[PDB]
Amino acid sequence: SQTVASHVPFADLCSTLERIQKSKGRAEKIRHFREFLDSWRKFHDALHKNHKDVTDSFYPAMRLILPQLERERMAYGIKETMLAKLYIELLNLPRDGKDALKLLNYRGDFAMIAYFVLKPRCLQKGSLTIQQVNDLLDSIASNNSAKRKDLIKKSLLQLITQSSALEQKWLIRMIIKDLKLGVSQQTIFSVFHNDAAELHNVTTDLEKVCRQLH
Repeated sequence: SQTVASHVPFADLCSTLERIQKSKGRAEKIRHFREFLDSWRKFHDALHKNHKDVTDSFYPAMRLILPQLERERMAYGIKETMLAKLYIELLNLPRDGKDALKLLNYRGDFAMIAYFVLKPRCLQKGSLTIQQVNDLLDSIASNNSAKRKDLIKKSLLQLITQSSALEQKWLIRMIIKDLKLGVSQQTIFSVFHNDAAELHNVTTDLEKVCRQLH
């Protein structure tokens, strides 16, 4: 009950973001984003067929696809260096080791390095819905607005331990706020809008046509 975001897995979104960035060309990129759009609406329909009158707000997902436009949540307070010490301990790898130093370096991006050491170690499924990921990102920003780095770590741990490595790859970019999709926000907005207006736009309905065009 309650929302679409509460029923769609975080994994679905990450699955899509992967297929987007991995593809060459604006065409295949749009196809994949549109797939997610279509999926979202399919969930909505299934909920209403099951008598749960949810809203189909895409915002829970849009806010993660375009994390650098996030303005409801405040700053995460998660410096990219804080992340390294957490992963070192989470699987208890030795400091100044092969994988330990790679994450302790700086600049593809940090997320691609974390994924490189997470893929063979798993602790995966994952489990989180999008709403729950959002709920945890909310708590991180709140813990940071209140100057509680300890609570940031705990909240952060909760996402990690419950996320697959692919899932973790994308969280990190959502936190750092650079997705690197290879498709602009302008087109994302267009596809999103065009998707809606192709559906919810009066074309041949005479009663609605006559009233509106006056």
